[PDB]
Amino acid sequence: QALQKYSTDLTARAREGKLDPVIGRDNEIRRVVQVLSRRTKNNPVLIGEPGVGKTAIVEGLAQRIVAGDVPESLRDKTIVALDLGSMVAGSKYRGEFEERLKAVLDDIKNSAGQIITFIDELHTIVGAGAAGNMIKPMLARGELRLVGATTLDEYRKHIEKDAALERRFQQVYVGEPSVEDTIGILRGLKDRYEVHHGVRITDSALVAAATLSDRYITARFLPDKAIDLVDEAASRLRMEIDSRPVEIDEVERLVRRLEIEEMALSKEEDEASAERLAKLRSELADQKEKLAELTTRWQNEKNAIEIVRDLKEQLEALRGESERAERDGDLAKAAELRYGRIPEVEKKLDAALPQVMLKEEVGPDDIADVVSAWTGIPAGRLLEGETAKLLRMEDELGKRVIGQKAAVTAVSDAVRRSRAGVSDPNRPTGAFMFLGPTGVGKTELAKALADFLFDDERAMVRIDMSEYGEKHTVARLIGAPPGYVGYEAGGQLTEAVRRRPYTVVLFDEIEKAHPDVFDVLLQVLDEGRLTDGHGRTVDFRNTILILTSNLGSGGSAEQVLAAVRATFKPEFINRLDDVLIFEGLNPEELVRIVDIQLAQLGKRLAQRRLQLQVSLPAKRWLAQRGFDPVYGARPLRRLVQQAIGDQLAKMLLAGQVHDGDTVPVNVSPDADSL
Amino acid sequence: VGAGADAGNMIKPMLARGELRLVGATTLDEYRKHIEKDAALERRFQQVYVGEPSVEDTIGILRGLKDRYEVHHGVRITDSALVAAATL
Ligand SMILES: Nc1ncnc2c1ncn2[C@@H]1O[C@H](COP(=O)(O)OP(=O)(O)OP(O)(O)=S)[C@@H](O)[C@H]1O
Ligand SMILES: Nc1ncnc2c1ncn2[C@@H]1O[C@H](COP(=O)(O)OP(=O)(O)OP(O)(O)=S)[C@@H](O)[C@H]1O
Repeated sequence: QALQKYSTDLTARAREGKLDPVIGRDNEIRRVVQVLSRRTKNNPVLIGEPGVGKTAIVEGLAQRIVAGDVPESLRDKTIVALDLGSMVAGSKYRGEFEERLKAVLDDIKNSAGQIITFIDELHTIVGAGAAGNMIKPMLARGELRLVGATTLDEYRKHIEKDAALERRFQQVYVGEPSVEDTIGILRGLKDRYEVHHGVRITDSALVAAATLSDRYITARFLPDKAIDLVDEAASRLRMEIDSRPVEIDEVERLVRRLEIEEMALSKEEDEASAERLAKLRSELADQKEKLAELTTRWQNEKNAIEIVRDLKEQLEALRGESERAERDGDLAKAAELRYGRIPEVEKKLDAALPQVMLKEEVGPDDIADVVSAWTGIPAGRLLEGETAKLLRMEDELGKRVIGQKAAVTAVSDAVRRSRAGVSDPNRPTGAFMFLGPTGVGKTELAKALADFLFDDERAMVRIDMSEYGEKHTVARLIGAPPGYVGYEAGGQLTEAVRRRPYTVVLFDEIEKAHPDVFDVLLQVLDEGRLTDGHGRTVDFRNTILILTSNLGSGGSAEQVLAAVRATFKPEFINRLDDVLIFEGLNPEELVRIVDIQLAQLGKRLAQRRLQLQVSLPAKRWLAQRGFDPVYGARPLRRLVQQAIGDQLAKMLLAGQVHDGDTVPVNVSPDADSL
Repeated sequence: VGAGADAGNMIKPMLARGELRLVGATTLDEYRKHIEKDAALERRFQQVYVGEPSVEDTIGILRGLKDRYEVHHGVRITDSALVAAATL
């Protein structure tokens, strides 16, 4: 009675069909049976990584027994799964727990060879005492079966430490299934999710949800890292087929919130607030417009679907009538229906029939959208709005960087070549090095690129190679070996990519580092991974590595290349993408930097409503004064500051330039007045 | 992970079957220190990365929360101040 009291049957649940299909894994069940029905050491223990499927095999064996496909001496066994969590509970006296264990063991002893005990998470029996050692006597006679399943490391962490027991067990290895076996298991399990949710599931989806989740989720194992995607896409589609679909359910909520905020911002007795109120209304209206446009779209197709349906119904009614005409022998209506009314409505149906958005089944891209919500990595289809930004990318980078089209092109052509699903999948999404004279942009372009993709300049992982001067500093970006002072901290680079692996990495002044920090970027590049202290393996197959330097600084093109081939390894300059070289600024190009800097300054002193008004000779002199062709565009910034900001501050903190003003600037013989 | 002395371990069966719904919240760098050690457990969990907002939306959050403090402290708060309390 103790068995039915504490433990729980498994074959009884199998009889009610409460288990899931167990597609595949015949070799492992064969091995488990041929080990279980042995004479001695009749105790199998399943060993495998978490997620490979280790309880599923035992459920499959239970199904096989209840079906009757097992060898001779395995008929009507009634496998039982223990529960020590329920066994040791409220047994708060000296002689209760071991007594209950003795009772269970004796009730198992009674049944000669029927009961096949099963313990999931076998490692829980190493303690449980204050005991748990009343298993060696029974296993010393082969009186139990006791199939168990644990993970790989907990085995050597809780059992191998007790090498007496490990002698009495027989190991079975369970490796992860490959992509085809995973597709098979998914095609087997599709039905249960189809019935639990309320939607259909195609097969191209079951193929994509297996080929993707092996490439992107590099932390789990197939039989579940593939199931999760489908089981999330199904629920998303059910929620969509409920009240209004996604991409409307967000615009509506943004519009309502904007209306609420404006309804109380309007009643403000201020002047600073009177200008921020003039943009709130603008955006609210410009989004009301989009909500209206989107609403009509989904509202129609809706009607079209209903039309089609009606036409189907009508058709069928006529078909039923042609049957009847033949039942009644009515020729007048017989063919009138059979080649008149029926094909008439059929054609009408067919004409409306082509009538996307929320079709009614999880396509091959809902899985991709789920994977994109996961891991932040976007793998979609260039949904007709981003394919315009990815064409204006160059002209848009031209808003912050000027000139250097030779580099802006080779930077842009490294993103579309990955969006179009073309570039190699085992290499970073692009890793190339800038080098040239100082003050040209080789750091500003990396910032402009890292903002084109995230809209916040601080979201790029950044490490300065000017500190890593010796070997022993390499451990700063990889963590520390096992068992040292700083070990619960991990690395500094690695940890910024193991979370949100879509960032953009920037190595500043690569040549200032010790030529052993170079020796880890060898396997960073051209393979896209490295191993930190804890043995983990992060994956750079989606990052965009960028490197800057200042080598040579004087050569046309061959002296800088000589410096590179002398200070870099051939097997390290052989892995990179195009090695771009910048040109330098010209007396013409400086005006388009001058006006950018002046707009920057106007935006800076704009929180106090203090816009400027610059003159044409002012800009021309300001560009023709600071130009020297050795320090790039920094002297221009210094000159702007020293020539405008100091006079402006002198005038400002002496009154007379109070808030809400606009001062004009004009040229005097050498300096410029205000 | 604690409570033991075989604890937070009797919940592994019920988790993998979806019986009890679980909703949690742990800071980003104690996860990898107390959970990812036990990958047998963190398999059962679905991660939801929560990135920090920007100033333009912090403005909105403050505009919504203003009235909750207006009542607590018997004062009034300017929107030109709710903007500065985020830009600054
Ligand atoms: N061969 C298979 N046939 C059908 N479903 C499978 C198969 N292998 C795995 N699965 C499914 O994939 C999941 C596997 O989860 P489990 O095997 O219970 O995890 P586990 O293998 O027990 O790992 P631990 O150590 O218990 S965390 C379940 O949802 C199973 O239904
Ligand atoms: N091509 C450019 N376009 C716009 N601003 C630029 C450009 N080159 C330099 N600047 C300005 O100069 C600063 C950026 O200097 P950078 O050239 O990026 O420094 P750097 O590229 O790291 O060069 P070094 O050799 O490392 S000092 C910012 O204040 C920019 O406004």
